[PDB]
Amino acid sequence: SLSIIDVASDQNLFQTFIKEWRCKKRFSISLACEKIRDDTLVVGLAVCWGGRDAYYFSLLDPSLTLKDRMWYLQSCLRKESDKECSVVIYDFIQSYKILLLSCGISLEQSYEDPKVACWLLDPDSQEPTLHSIVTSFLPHELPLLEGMETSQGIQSLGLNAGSEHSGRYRASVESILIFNSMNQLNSLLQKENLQDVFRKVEMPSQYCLALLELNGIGFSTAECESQKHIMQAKLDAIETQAYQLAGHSFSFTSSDDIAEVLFLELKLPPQFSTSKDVLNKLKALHPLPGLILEWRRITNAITKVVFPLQREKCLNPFLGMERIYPVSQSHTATGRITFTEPNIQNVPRDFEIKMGMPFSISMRHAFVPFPGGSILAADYSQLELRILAHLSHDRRLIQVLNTGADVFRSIAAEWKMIEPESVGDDLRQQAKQICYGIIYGMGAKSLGEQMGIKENDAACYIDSFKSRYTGINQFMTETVKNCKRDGFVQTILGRRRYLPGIKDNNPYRKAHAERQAINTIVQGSAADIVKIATVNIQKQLETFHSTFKSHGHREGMLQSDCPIRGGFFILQLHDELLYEVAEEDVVQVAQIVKNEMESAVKLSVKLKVKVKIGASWGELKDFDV
DNA sequence: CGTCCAATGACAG
DNA sequence: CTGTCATTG
Ligand SMILES: Nc1nc2c(ncn2[C@H]2CC[C@@H](COP(=O)(O)OP(=O)(O)OP(=O)(O)O)O2)c(=O)[nH]1
Ligand SMILES: [Mg+2]
Repeated sequence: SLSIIDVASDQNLFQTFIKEWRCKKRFSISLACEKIRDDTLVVGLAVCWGGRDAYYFSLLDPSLTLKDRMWYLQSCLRKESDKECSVVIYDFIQSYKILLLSCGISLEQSYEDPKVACWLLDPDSQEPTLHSIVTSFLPHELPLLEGMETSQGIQSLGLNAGSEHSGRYRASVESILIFNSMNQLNSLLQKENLQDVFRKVEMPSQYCLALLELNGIGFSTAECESQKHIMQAKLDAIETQAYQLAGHSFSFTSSDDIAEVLFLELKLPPQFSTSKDVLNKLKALHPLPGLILEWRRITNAITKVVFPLQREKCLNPFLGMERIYPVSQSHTATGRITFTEPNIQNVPRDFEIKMGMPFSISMRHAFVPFPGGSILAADYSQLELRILAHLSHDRRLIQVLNTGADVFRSIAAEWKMIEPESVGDDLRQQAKQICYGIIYGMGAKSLGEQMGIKENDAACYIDSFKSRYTGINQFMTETVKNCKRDGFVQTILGRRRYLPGIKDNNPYRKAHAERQAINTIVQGSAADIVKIATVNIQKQLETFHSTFKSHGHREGMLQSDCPIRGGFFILQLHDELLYEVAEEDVVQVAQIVKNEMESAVKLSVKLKVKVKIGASWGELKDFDV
C-alpha cells in the first residue's frame, strides 16, 4: 500500500539518514513544487537509492534543526574530493536551475540523465516522458503513475495534474522510478558500448548547456529599435517604390492581393504558388520580382525576429544589462544541439539595403556583452568537409582543403559570371547551399534550379564532381551497403542512429534514407567534435580560474545569505562556439578555446579554427605567432 | 506519386 | 493533430 519516509525525527532519524547517505555511490534525486511562478518556493527535495522505499527532504512535521539540514544537503551533494559518485534526475538543466537559483545549491558531481540516454538509443525517438520510460523500461512498477496523469517534464513541472496528488508524493515516486529505470538504461547502454559515450561525453554536454542556459545572452534595445525604425523606412519606401509602376489598392501580406499585379502586368507563371518561381525571376528580371524579396525578407526579419526577442528579454540586475535565455534541447537525430524559448541560432544574417548612398543592417548586431566585456567567437573552418575528408581518405579533397581560400568564392567566381571577388554574401550563401547540396547528392534538376541552368547540363556537372573525387563515392556506396547489412549508421563516438527506411521498398523513402545515412554520419560526428570541444573548454575553465561559474551563481549568492571576471558560455552555431569574456582574459580565453577545439580528437588533418573577437555580434579576426 | 542534410515556427481545417 | 514556407548551421 505505502512506503515513503519523511526525514525528520529530532536528530537520530535524520542522523542515521545522512550517515547511510554519505556512504552511497549511485543515487536518485527529484524535487517538487506548488505555486508562484523564477520562484523560490519549493516544497522539498526527495532522494531514493533503490527498492520500494523512498526518502523525503522537507523545507509528521517535527522540529529541531533549520539551516542545519540545508548544510547537510549541500555537504551530501558534492564531491568533497577523490570521491566519485553519480546522480540522476528526469531532465537535468532545469532541476539544476532550481537547485542553483531557487535554493542556491550548486550541485557538482558525476551526472546521469535518463531521457538523454533514452535519446542516445533512438535519436529519432520523440521527447521521452516519465510514463513512456516507466512503460518501456520498468514495467512491473508502472501502474501507480497512472493515478496522476501528467507526463511532460519532471513531477515539479507537472504540478497542475499532480496538484491533487502534489507534495512529497510526486518527488518521491519520480525519484524511485527514475532510479530503477536508469539502472535498466545504464544496463542497456553498457549492453552496447554507449556508456563511455553517455556518461563521459554527452552528460557533460547537458551540463555545459545548463550553465549556458543560466548565463543567457546580452541584448541592446537601443540598437534593436534603431534598426527597427530603419526596416520601417525601407518598408514604406519599398511600398511607394513598388506602387510607382502602377499599384492597385495593394497590401503585400495577402498573396491573393499579389495575384492582381503579378498575374496581370507580367504574366509568367511556370492559389497558384509563390517562392521558388519568383527566385527564378529574381535572377534575371529586374522590374520588381526582387522587391518581393526585400519586402518579405524584411517582414520575416521583423515579425519573427525583433518581436520575440524584444518581448521575452529579461534583465540581470547583477549586471545592469538586459539578457535573454534560450533553452538547452539536444534530441536531434544527428546529435546536433538547438535552443528554444526563442531559437537564436537562426537569427538573421547581416544584409545590405538601398536608400553613393547605400546602407546595411544587422539584426544580430543587437547582441552585446557586459560593459567590461567582449565577444569571442570560435569558428571551425569547413569542418564537416574535414571529417568526410578523413573517412573517405580521398587525398585530393585533403590537398584542395589544405590550400584554397574560401573555395566557395572560387566556385562563384567561375559560375554565375566570372569575377575574381566582390562576391556578395547572399551569393556566397546560395553557392554554399548549392555545393553542400551537391555533396550529399542533390537531385540533378533541383541543382539546375538553384544554379539557374538546364537539367542534363547540371547532371553532367554532378557526374563531373563524382569524376573529381572517387573516395567520396567509394565511402558513400560502401556505407549504404553497410547500413543495409546493419540497419543503422554510427557516429564517430559510437552513438548510432537507426534508419528503418533504408531497407524499405518505396524508392523515395529508400532515396531519402540513402542521403540520410551520409548526412547523419558526417553531421552527427561533427556535432560530436563540437560537444567534446565544449565540455573540454568549460572543464579547463572551471578549475583553471577561481572566481565562480556563471551569472546564475550570482542569484545563488543572494539566496545564499563584487567584480566581473571570467569568460562565459553563450551559444553554439554548430561549427561556431560563442562566448562573452571580460576584456582582461580575452587572450587567455582565446588560446584556451583554440587549443581545446583543436585538441578535441586528433585525425587525418588538423582542424583549423578561426577565432573572431570584438565588440557585439560583428567583428574582426586576427592572432599571431 | 516526393529524390541536399539538420534545426524552429507560424499558418490552415 | 499534419505539411508547407522563412532563416540559420
Ligand atoms: N548542406 C548544407 N550545409 C550547410 C549550409 N549552410 C551551412 N551548412 C553547414 C556546413 C558547415 C556548417 C557551417 O556553415 P557556414 O555557413 O559557416 O559555412 P562554413 O563552411 O562555416 O564557411 P563560413 O563559416 O566561413 O561561412 O554548416 C547549407 O546551405 N547546406
Ligand atoms: Mg564555419
